[PDB]
Amino acid sequence: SKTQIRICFVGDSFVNGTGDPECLGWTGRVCVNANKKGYDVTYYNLGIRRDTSSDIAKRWLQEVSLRLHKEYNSLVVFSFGLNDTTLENGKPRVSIAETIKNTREILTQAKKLYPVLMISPAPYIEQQDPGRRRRTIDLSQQLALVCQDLDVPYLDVFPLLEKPSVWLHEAKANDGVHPQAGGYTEFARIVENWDAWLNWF
Amino acid sequence: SKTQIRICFVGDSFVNGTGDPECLGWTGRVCVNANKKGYDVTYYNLGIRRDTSSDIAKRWLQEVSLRLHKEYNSLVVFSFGLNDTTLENGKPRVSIAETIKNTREILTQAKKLYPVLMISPAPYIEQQDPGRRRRTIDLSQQLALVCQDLDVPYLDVFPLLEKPSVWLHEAKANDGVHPQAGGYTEFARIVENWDAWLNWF
Repeated sequence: SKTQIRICFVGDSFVNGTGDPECLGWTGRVCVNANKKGYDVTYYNLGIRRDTSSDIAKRWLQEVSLRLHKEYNSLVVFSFGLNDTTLENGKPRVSIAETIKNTREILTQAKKLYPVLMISPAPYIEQQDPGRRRRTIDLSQQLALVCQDLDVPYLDVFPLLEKPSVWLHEAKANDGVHPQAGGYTEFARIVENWDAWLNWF
Repeated sequence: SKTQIRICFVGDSFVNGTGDPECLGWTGRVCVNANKKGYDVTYYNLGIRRDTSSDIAKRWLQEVSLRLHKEYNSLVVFSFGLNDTTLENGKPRVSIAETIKNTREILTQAKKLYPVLMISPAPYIEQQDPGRRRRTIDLSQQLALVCQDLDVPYLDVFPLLEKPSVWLHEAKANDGVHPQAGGYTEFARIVENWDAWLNWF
């Protein structure tokens, strides 16, 4: 009889798995993997398309609180930042200073209640914004630092999903942004080889 | 280039797909099907283990409102009632009169904002409560009546998931309650042949 684990994945469209025709994304595939290691996983996907760190800051505690409880093994995984970096009227939807402040507030709170992990944003080539890559690398480095200071494991998937990874090829043959089964499978395989993920399961 | 549809599935552990080792449940499988009909489906699973109609009444609008919007094609699907019927200290967690009042309040509100469908509870054999089947049939008939009066399509899956359906066999070889891939596949196939589902897609 298997050990029950409940996991909430909180984030944006990459956490939701938008673009995957198999409707799993990376979050679904890593839960399937955990099930093959003899766990009985309750999978709660709390990704919402277009969410920034400010949107997640506002909703995450009320949604996660209804799903996870101290009487069962629980884990919360956060992944966001791509939408913070988006320029609207030439200005980022959330400034890097605000993103960092949100991330600290979210993680400080989560750390007190639940086991927590965080994953970096993934590659996205936006033709009208070539500066997006650099701003995303800058953000991810800052997120890594916040996580370091709070002893929350942080997985940088960004470099492993650039070429020759199939991620961007799939995204561009779909809607420009979201990859399909191949890309989400590569993302999952990275997560599965992460020491913090392994050393928790 | 495919038509985008966003769907929220709101309910309990059967909506979450608890027990499915493929991490899709029935909700995932019907979204996969809709994708093969040429839609691009954004799948939001808002099932929570143990939820009653009273729990859903309290949370659904705030969660769904963040996910669905009048500017995209949207659908909300509700399925609940199994946990209402559960006896605790010899009394149902929610009385049938309260369940009906909750269902009316939920659907009256949803009907104003979104396309809405509702699905009945599924079979569950509980050894210390043989009266559960009859109370669940009584409830489902009342839910059907509420839906009739509000012009919300209601799918009774209950009889088609009793024997010789594999649903209960799988549940009993798992944790007593939740079936596995075979059972959730049978549930999905019922939903896929439902006129309201077909005539909406």
